Amino acid sequence: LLGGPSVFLFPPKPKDTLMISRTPEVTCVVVDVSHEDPEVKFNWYVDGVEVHNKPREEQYNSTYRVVSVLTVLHQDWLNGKEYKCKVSNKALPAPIEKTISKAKGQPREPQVYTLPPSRKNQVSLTCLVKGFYPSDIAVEWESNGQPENNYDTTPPVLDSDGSFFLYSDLTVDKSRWQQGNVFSCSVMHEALHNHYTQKSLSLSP
Amino acid sequence: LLGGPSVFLFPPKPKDTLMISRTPEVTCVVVDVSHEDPEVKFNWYVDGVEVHNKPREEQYNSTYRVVSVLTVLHQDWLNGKEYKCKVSNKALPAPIEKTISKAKGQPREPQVYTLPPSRKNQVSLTCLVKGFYPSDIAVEWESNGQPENNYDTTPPVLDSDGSFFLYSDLTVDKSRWQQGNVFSCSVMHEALHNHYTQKSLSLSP
Repeated sequence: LLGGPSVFLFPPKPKDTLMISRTPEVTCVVVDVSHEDPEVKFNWYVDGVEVHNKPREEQYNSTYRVVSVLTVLHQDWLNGKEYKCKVSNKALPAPIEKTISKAKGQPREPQVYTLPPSRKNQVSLTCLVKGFYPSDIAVEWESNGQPENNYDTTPPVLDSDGSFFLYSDLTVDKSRWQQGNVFSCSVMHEALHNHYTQKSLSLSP
Repeated sequence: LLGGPSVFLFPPKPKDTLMISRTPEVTCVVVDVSHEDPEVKFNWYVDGVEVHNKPREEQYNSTYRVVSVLTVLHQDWLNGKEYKCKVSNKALPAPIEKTISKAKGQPREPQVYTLPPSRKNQVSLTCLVKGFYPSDIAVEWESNGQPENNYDTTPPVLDSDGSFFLYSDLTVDKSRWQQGNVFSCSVMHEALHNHYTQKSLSLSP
C-alpha cells in the first residue's frame, strides 16, 4: 500500500444529521491513484446490504484523486448502522475497505456557557461546551439571526468523566459589541431537546 | 465534586504557537462557582514552577464564571513543557488541579490534497489533510490572499497508522468560482517546512 492510493472515509456533518432539511452523506476519498490505473470502482454497504448510488475524478500531476459520496438516512446514522467503503483499482493487491459508524455509548447532553468577554478595536466572545457524548457536534455563531463566520472552535477533547468538551471563540468589531448587538453561540447535538440550544451575549447595562 | 464548580484547561491555539507575531496562551475556565463563594484564586505552574500574569469574573444568575489566561512561550510549548492550573475556592474540599501539554510522539508532516470541486449557485471546494502528528493543527482558506471564513473542518481523527487526518470544506459563490478566483487551503503544523503549506484550487481552462 506504500506509495499507492490511500483511502479516507468521512462521517456525515453533524449539522446535516440533525436537520430534516439537509441530507447527511458519507464520503470516501481516494488519493494517490497511479496514472497507469485511472479506473477506481466503489462498492457501498450499509450493515452489509449493497447500495446505490456517480464518483468524481480528476488528474493531479502524476496521480488521480477520486471521491465517492453516498446519501445516508438520518435515522440509520443516529441508530448506529455501519457504513463500508470498498475501493477497487487494478494496481491494488486486494480492494481497500473502510468502515465508519456513530460511536456507541450513552448519549450525554452538552452544557453551554457563555464566558466573560475580553479585549484594540476587537472583542473576544467565548463559549464553553462540555459534558457531551458522543463527540459529534456542531457549534456556530450568529447575530440578528444571520450567521457570524469569524470564529475558532477547539476539536472535542475527552474529559476525566468520559464526556467531551470544547471551547469556541468569536472575534467581533468593538463597535458592533458596544452598539448592543446580540451574539449567540448555537450548539446542535443528538442529546439536546429539539437537538438544539443557544446562548446569547450582548453589552447591556 | 458534583454539582459545584468545574474546571477546563485549554491548550494554546495551534496558529498562535506557530506564528512568531502572535501570543500563545493557555486558558483556565471555571464555571458553576456558587453565589455564596465569589472568590476564586489561580495558581499557574510551568513544569512545576509558579509564574505570574488579572482573572475575569462575571455573574450568571446564581453562579459565577471565571477565566484565567497565561501567556506561554512558543519554545516552551513546542518543547513539551507541562502547564498546571490550580483553582482555589471556599466551597471546594481541596483546590482543583488541571494539567496540559503537547502530546509527545514523533512529529509527522501533514499531507495536503485539493479534491474535485462539486455542484445551487454554490460550489464546494475541499481539502484532505492526512498523515500528521501531533493533532495540533490550523486549517484556513484564502482567496486573493484575503481570508475566507465560510468553511467547515472535521476534528482530527486517528488513522490506523497512528497519524491524524481531516477534511475541510469551503462553500463559494458559483460566479466567483467561474471568474477564475484562486482559492487556497492553508495548513499550519509543527512538522512542515516553514510551519506552513498552501494548496490552491481554481477554474482554469
